[PDB]
Amino acid sequence: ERLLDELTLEGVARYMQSERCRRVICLVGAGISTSAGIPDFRSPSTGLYDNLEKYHLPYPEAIFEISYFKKHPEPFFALAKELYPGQFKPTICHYFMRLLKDKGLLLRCYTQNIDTLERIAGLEQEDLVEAHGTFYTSHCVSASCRHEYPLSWMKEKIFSEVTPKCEDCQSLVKPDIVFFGESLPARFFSCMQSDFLKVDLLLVMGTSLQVQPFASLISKAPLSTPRLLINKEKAGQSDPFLGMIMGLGGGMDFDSKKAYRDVAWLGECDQGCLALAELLGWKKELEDLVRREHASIDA
Amino acid sequence: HMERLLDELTLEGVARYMQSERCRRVICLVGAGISTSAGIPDFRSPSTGLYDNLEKYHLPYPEAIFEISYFKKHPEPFFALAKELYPGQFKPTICHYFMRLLKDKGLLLRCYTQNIDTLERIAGLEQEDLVEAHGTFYTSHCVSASCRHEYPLSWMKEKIFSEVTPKCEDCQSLVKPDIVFFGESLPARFFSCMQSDFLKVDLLLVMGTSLQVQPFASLISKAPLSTPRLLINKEKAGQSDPFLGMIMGLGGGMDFDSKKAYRDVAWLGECDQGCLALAELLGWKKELEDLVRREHASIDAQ
Ligand SMILES: Nc1ncnc2c1ncn2[C@@H]1O[C@H](COP(=O)(O)OP(=O)(O)OC[C@H]2O[C@H](O)[C@H](O)[C@@H]2O)[C@@H](O)[C@H]1O
Ligand SMILES: Nc1ncnc2c1ncn2[C@@H]1O[C@H](COP(=O)(O)OP(=O)(O)OC[C@H]2O[C@H](O)[C@H](O)[C@@H]2O)[C@@H](O)[C@H]1O
Ligand SMILES: NC(=O)[C@H]1CCCc2c1[nH]c1ccc(Cl)cc21
Ligand SMILES: NC(=O)[C@H]1CCCc2c1[nH]c1ccc(Cl)cc21
Ligand SMILES: NC(=O)[C@H]1CCCc2c1[nH]c1ccc(Cl)cc21
Ligand SMILES: NC(=O)[C@H]1CCCc2c1[nH]c1ccc(Cl)cc21
Ligand SMILES: [Zn+2]
Ligand SMILES: [Zn+2]
Repeated sequence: ERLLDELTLEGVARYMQSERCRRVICLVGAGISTSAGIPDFRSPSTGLYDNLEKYHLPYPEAIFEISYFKKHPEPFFALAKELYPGQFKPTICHYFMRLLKDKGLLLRCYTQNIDTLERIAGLEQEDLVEAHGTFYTSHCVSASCRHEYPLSWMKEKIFSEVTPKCEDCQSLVKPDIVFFGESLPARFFSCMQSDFLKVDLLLVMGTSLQVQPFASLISKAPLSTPRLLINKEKAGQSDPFLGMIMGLGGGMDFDSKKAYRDVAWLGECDQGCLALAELLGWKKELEDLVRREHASIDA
Repeated sequence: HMERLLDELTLEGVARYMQSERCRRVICLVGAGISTSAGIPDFRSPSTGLYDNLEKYHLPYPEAIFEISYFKKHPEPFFALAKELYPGQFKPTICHYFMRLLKDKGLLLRCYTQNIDTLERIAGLEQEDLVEAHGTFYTSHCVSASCRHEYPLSWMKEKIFSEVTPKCEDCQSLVKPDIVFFGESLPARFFSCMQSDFLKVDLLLVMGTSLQVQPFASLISKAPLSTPRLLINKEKAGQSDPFLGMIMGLGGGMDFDSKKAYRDVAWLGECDQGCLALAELLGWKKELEDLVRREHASIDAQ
């Protein structure tokens, strides 16, 4: 069933202004924060996974892999000390999602990021699913213990160059950011079970959709729900190939003759959000919000 | 409405379903575990699997040897393994001949195989019965997309057993057999058969696979929600809690053991013995045994 009058940004904008479009879910990744100075993972040359050579890893992902971590925790904590102190401000894209909230359209933002820029831009707890966790809290990795530690305790250890250990059981303690091999937060599953039943539009921004189960989210919406991708490159579309991340047919179809609801706007997330905001008549409103908020942070 | 087709979640329940009028079309989903009893190692069995046995090639990770990007940078390890695996002949197993019985009883809609050993064909399945999902070593191709010149089996055998890394005659790019590496497209037949077959499948028989690679792993989720799915395998496969980096799409797995289980059965053991057990329940045990004896004797005839 086809709800967009045309498969373009303009078509998505007209749909957003129709009575049909009440509930919008944003699905976001590291691409929405590169313009703020935080590298992504998988972009050639600049991405984090192309810049870990000094840690002497078997493959880049090992630095956030739970089995490797337990055996060799030192690289992760060395990287954490290098990355933690960074100070960053939300992007136009983050403020666009804030505007969706204030306009009453945002059902939920599911984020793969741990930078907290969604919260800094003014989205609240109930608007967010921090799918790949948070550094705000930390836990002992032992399943029979799971002692919780606050951010202050973790910083005390990290910047003291002591490998954080649990005071009860001496097991490693790590921030609640989700590693390969680890469970996702309970909130991911409880929100996912209900949010996708009546969603009217998916807005996918700044992600390569290369990790499960987050990549499955696009297939959870009803088949009639349009999906707009704002990203530098097409993501989620391919023929069947061995080792593909998406389930069979769970991807996007922007370009086949059977394409009916997916739109790819290729370019920078910030510029896509500006372009869409203009089509919605919100451009002036977004720009002021950005300027005031960036000014407020500088103070 | 959820149609509960199995009267109990057991091999016995599955056999009763198979004998009913409701079970007309079976799809078999198979992997390397159906050929280990013939002498061919699997991939992911601890210690014995191929991926725990590649140390001498000093690969970055085991899957690199069957990965197209790595291959293009370092093709020698693949061909050095291909020398170690191209020789030797194998006979089909009881499990292969069980699939042959399904064919000859008009029950086999399709066998989707991740194997390149061709044992399904040697067991008497014909081309139309089969989706060789991960390719064939019978044909080869230049890796350059603009070229893609095809080369026959003899050409590839000539090059590999000359210990020369095969290059394309039209463009000098690497040539490899049409077995599917990580990063490579599956044959178009895979998708075309899947879209049709999975609309009309009455039972999935999943044997000898860990379901750890996509898109093959997705096939279980393409069956109608009521279609029972029987796993015959050493270990449970396709049933796990979600985690970051999981292979299956969310909700796309087997459910043998939860409070909501209604159609998935795991029979844990060797595929040959599981097929014998099932055949005995169906009244086919002697027929199967006779078939295996006959066909093996015939192969030994030359
Ligand atoms: N300014 C920009 N505008 C538009 N697109 C951009 C921009 N910057 C980057 N991109 C695109 O943005 C995308 C960034 O893709 P990836 O780097 O894979 O990050 P993820 O968040 O999806 O990684 C997911 C998980 O993987 C990790 O293991 C962690 O667990 C992560 O949480 C690319 O398509 C870029 O082209
Ligand atoms: N005799 C046996 N009986 C029953 N189960 C067995 C037996 N032998 C092994 N097993 C089980 O059989 C399963 C073997 O699983 P895997 O070794 O992953 O092989 P695949 O075919 O799924 O590999 C898929 C692709 O991955 C590669 O990259 C290639 O591309 C492959 O085509 C395990 O669960 C064993 O416990
Ligand atoms: N610095 C920040 O505002 C954020 C920015 C995103 C990356 C990041 C932050 N905090 C971290 C703590 C530990 C580890 Cl391993 C990574 C990070
Ligand atoms: N901008 C971000 O927050 C991205 C990029 C900074 C490192 C990071 C991000 N997402 C993550 C999810 C899990 C883990 Cl372990 C680390 C990260
Ligand atoms: N030997 C056989 O009948 C088959 C048996 C399965 C493994 C195998 C065969 N042929 C091959 C050609 C190349 C590579 Cl890399 C592997 C194989
Ligand atoms: N029994 C088999 O055919 C298995 C085990 C032998 C090597 C092998 C099998 N399946 C494959 C699929 C792709 C590639 Cl590149 C290699 C193989
Ligand atoms: Zn503890
Ligand atoms: Zn060529």
